[PDB]
Amino acid sequence: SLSCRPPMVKLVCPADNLRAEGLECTKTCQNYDLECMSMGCVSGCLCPPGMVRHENRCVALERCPCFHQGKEYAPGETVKIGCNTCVCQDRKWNCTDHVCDATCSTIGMAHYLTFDGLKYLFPGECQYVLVQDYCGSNPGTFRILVGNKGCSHPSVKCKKRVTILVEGGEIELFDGEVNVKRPMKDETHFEVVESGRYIILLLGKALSVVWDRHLSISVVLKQTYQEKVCGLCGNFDGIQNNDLTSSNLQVEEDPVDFGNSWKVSSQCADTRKVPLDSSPATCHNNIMKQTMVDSSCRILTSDVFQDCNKLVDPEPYLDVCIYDTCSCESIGDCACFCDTIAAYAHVCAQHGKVVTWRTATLCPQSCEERNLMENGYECMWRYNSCAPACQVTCQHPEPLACPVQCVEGCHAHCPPGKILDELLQTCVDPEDCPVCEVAGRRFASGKKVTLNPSDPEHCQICHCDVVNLTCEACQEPG
Amino acid sequence: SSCRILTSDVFQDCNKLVDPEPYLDVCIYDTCSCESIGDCACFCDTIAAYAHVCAQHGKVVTWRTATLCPQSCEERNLMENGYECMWRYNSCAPACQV
Amino acid sequence: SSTARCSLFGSDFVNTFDGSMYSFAGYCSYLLAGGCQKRSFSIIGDFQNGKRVSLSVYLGEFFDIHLFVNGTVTQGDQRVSMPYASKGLYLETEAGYYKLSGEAYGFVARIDGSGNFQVLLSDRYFNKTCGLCGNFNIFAEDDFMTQEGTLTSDPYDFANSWALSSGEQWCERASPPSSSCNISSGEMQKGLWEQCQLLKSTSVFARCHPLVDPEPFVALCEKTLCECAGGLECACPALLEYARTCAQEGMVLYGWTDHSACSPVCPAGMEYRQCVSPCARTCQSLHINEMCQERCVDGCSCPEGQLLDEGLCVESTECPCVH
Amino acid sequence: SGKRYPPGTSLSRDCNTCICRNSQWICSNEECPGECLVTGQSHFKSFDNRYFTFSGICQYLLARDCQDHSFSIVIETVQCADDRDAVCTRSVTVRLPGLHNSLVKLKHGAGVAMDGQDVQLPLLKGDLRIQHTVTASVRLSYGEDLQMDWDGRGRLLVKLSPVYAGKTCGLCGNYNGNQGDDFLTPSGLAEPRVEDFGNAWKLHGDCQDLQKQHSDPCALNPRMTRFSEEACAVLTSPTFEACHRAVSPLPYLRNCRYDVCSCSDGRECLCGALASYAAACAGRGVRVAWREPGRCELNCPKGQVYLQCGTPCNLTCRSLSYPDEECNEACLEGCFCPPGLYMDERGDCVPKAQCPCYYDGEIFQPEDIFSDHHTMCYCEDGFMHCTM
Ligand SMILES: *[C@@H]1O[C@H](CO)[C@@H](O)[C@H](O)[C@H]1NC(C)=O
Ligand SMILES: *[C@@H]1O[C@H](CO)[C@@H](O)[C@H](O)[C@H]1NC(C)=O
Ligand SMILES: *[C@@H]1O[C@H](CO)[C@@H](O)[C@H](O)[C@H]1NC(C)=O
Ligand SMILES: *[C@@H]1O[C@H](CO)[C@@H](O)[C@H](O)[C@H]1NC(C)=O
Ligand SMILES: *[C@@H]1O[C@H](CO)[C@@H](O)[C@H](O)[C@H]1NC(C)=O
Ligand SMILES: *[C@@H]1O[C@H](CO)[C@@H](O)[C@H](O)[C@H]1NC(C)=O
Ligand SMILES: [Ca+2]
Ligand SMILES: [Ca+2]
Ligand SMILES: [Ca+2]
Ligand SMILES: [Ca+2]
Ligand SMILES: [Ca+2]
Repeated sequence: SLSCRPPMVKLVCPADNLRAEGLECTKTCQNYDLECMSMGCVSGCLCPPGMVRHENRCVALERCPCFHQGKEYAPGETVKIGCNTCVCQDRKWNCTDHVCDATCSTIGMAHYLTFDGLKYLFPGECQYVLVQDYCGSNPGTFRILVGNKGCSHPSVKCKKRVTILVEGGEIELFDGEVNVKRPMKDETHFEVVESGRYIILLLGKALSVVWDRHLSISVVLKQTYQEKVCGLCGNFDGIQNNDLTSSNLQVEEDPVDFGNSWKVSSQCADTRKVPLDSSPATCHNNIMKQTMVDSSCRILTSDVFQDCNKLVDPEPYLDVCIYDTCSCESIGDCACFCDTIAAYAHVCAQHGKVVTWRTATLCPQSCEERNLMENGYECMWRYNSCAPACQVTCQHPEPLACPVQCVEGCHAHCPPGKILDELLQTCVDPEDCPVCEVAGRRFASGKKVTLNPSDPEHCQICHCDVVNLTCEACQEPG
Repeated sequence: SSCRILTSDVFQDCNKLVDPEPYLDVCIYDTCSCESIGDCACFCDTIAAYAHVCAQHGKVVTWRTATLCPQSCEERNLMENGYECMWRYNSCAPACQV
Repeated sequence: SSTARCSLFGSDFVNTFDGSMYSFAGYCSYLLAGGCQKRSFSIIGDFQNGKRVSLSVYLGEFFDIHLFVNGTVTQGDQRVSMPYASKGLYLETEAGYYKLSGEAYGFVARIDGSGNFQVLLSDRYFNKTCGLCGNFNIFAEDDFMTQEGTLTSDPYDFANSWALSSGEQWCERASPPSSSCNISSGEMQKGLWEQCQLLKSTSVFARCHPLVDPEPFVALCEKTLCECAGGLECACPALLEYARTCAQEGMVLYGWTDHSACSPVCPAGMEYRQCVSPCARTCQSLHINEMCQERCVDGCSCPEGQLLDEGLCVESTECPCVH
Repeated sequence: SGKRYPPGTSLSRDCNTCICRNSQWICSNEECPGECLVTGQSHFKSFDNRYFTFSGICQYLLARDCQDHSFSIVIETVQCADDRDAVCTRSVTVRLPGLHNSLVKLKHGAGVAMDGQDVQLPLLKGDLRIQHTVTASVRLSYGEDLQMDWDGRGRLLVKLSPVYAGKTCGLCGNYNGNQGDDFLTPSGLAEPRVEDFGNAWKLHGDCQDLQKQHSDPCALNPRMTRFSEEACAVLTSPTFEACHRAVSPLPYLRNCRYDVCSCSDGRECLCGALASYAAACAGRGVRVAWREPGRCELNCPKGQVYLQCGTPCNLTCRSLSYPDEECNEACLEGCFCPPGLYMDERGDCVPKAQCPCYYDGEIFQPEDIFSDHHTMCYCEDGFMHCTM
């Protein structure tokens, strides 16, 4: 025997009531809203009706925590998931309803991550519609495309070509640089930020693009659309299983037949339904090599990623690591491996988890060739783990709408009172910028735009090429 | 093809002195066998073994770029909170020093 | 110490890393040792019907060797020759007895001519490897922690938790053998009690007692002296283990087989020495020294001269050449 | 699906129909029933067609009506083999506050127990019907908005009609279409780590919550690594060519290799996972013929015969007693016997000559003349011929 503790009472099965929900139905905080089984009570001791058990302590009140990530949270404690806060107002967190900015991706050579979140496989070779707006019953503002060449089997080959069509423009990029073929009308929203590895690329109030100079395509949209698009990335509705709505307006099941609907040239090659197997071409019947790639792809589950393993499931980004490098014959450039983890590291950073996983025996990424032109070696450049992408320059002095928090890559750092210019690879004082301030108001560094098209009478134009304190005359219509 | 860096425009001085046909046959022998995945060191090491021999005959070479066997040196200028950055990867510096 | 030792000596008997014996007449494969949180390897032992056949080392996922008394070692299903050294696993023969070394992976296995599996294992897996040779801890009573993790009182169902099956054969719960000794008692317990007893009486064994205790060793023999008919040699298996167990502890014994009337089997030309060097100076050998500072190991070896050449002892004069 | 159709055609998904007009399939958006599923060791499926895994050992909730309380289901999980990564289902509990607030319990056989009392099948109470399906699997049916399936060796199913749209809460999710929110703990927030979701629906505090859900238990049993490859490599082999264009096979492959390595006997674990795929291929329309003497053909007794697609309406002898009742059943798979033979209670099947009657429950022999003072009744060949 044992006379149980004061705050709780010994209970006894009655001989009449089958509903002896006693010791077997031991209400804790987890099981309270839940419903419990019971045949009959036992010779145990049990908290009162308006009180429960809590890690060997019969906590008095209904104030016990509101578990997330298997961790305690007192009532009123808050968390940040995505762009939203959320507080357990009682026993149940009630979260806000500000929908966050979704994000496509092209992880490796042949995979695609939709907005709602859906990894799928599509080795293509033709040109394909990554995403657009001209979908059914809408105007058709922007028509981002993607085009691959020799990329059905991932390898050191597969240089991408990206042609994006907005505001009647044609700007496209491949082989490291961007190229304008047709400038768009509203040059005002246009913006390009070559910060670090990336080419961040705004196009409006509700659009943005990113490019790691090698393969990754990560277009970023805002709250504005909410089911106004279609293409490979799907519809951007929150519903995740309707991201296989082909151009002929139905859901498929085999994504290799999905993307074949979205190709541009309707007479080029539709890709071939591969026999599914966990080993690609090289790893097929080469079990040895598979385990050296398997292990080396377990960096995605390593001690340094343990923070991000909790938030972002690595099981998607893992299966790509094993798929590419089997196919890819990495010889001199191990980039068909090194690029897949950075595609995981960046997503870890967007959730606020910086990581430094890159060492000298493993995908080094020097930055020393830039501190070379100058005979003096000031070396202000550095491979900073994850630095901000939207900083201030002689070319872009103002603070820009910043869709990406930070980014890996080589970044400048010199003492303050010196601001960067890209043409002269070194940083420099503010006054050496070709900055423009005409008739007082603060604006950009002399953008090449014709202001005030609205009002003829008020047509008081003031351009500025580099520094000039000039104002042109408007040509009258009469 | 990728082993023909041993016959490239930058090695043209050393191609005259040191026959690359030996060091070539190794480049093709190893990396066939070697399943380079994360570390492309079973390729990057064979050319340095040719570059060093080119240097011993007085022919420095800078063949190492960012898309090709980078060899950063930046982790060392890290312990100090101040970033003096006095360390550098360069061509071929005196093997001996004080 | 910095090492460990398991042994499956004689018929169905076991010796864990911590002085805990029992008997087990298995029926299929069973896990000897290996990690429990994560396995870089796994030593495995196959039993045909109670009696043992094979040692096996599966090195994660991709590589497999299946050595045995048959000696016809194989890699997967293709029978290979011997010796063999792939994947950091030298598969050698030492002192006329077969060896499997994994020093990178921290283990050394071997077998003798009769068939007595042995497993030497580093101190790196202290409180790790949980299996049929038990954990490498200090204690010896708690080293039955099942594949669930459950301290059990039975040394039998434990070994059945650590079973592992194939597509070639799925295996079941083996049964303990029904002992026929229970009726055929007769004189066999009165005359043959001495060979188990001489572990305690004879002076050559009368000095490991501050290091070990023969009380289990004498306990496990008395149940196996009863099935074999007409032989004192039935005691020397349980006795032969006690020699090595004291040797591993840092205190060796000498010449005990001189009067014991049982010597372990070896091929022609050699008989059981004690503490022979592993680096047996053979015929087609390079005369180099003071690299083999390895510890001293038991096993049969050639006479004073009579150098080795291809699994036999041959006189030094008749050393051949090769081309 | 990589093939052409002329205009004006109308193909039909399981959910609804779609028609081709000007290279644009038009489609309806009317809801269609969901299916939570438990099978294998620990492999779940949400109503929103999510897949995941949670190898917890306690009494977990599975589904519940959450704006009103028309029902509530509770699974009970246990370790089920030597490994730690093998947690099969033992028993599920069902609860109906609309009828006595009773408590049904499906047990590890094909048995059932209402309030502790074992019960013979069928069990026509007012609303809920419980009857065998192939005489090897129970099928609860409460109302017309609820079904179930056998929890003997752990292949629990459900069928919820769209009247429960978005108004349930449990491991199986909201039943709202959205595949993402389904990791929403009872405290009202979407969790990313599954190890937090499943342990958030446990019923007993003493149960240990786990910390890591392992994905490759074949490491702890390296012997099965080979066999798990060639075995479920038939899942992608063109034997199942017909329903790669019906449902994604990649998880039904992923859930094999976790079972064949983990469970005590990989023979049936294999051949209870392949059928998990065929059963969903058939739920959309595609039947497959994947049985062989090697690939686990079941052994129908000598009275019965194997059959692929058949009619469980004209099989049981109870059918001739109640022929008027509707049998709006599908073309199922199992052990039947030829049409001249109908099923007897004792495992053999028999012609309709000695097929008894089940009048008022009472099992009358093939010739039993039978009468009170005022009625007059007899059993001829299965049917009960009453007069007055
Ligand atoms: C959450 O609930 C609290 C308490 O009812 C309320 O004050 C608050 O406005 C709610 N917030 C959201 C985002 O719904
Ligand atoms: C570089 O990274 C370090 C370490 O995260 C940080 O302390 C520092 O502010 C960064 N500097 C720049 C210029 O981004
Ligand atoms: C500024 O613009 C005027 C035109 O009004 C032009 O003549 C002058 O060269 C420009 N100056 C600079 C520095 O660009
Ligand atoms: C590279 O090193 C060489 C040899 O020490 C030296 O002459 C040269 O100035 C260095 N160049 C740079 C860019 O550091
Ligand atoms: C044993 O070895 C012999 C000779 O190589 C071989 O014929 C036989 O099949 C082997 N048996 C086993 C058990 O492997
Ligand atoms: C051995 O491991 C167990 C389980 O992790 C732990 O509880 C115990 O403290 C460890 N003991 C030693 C001696 O390290
Ligand atoms: Ca969608
Ligand atoms: Ca922040
Ligand atoms: Ca010189
Ligand atoms: Ca022990
Ligand atoms: Ca849902």
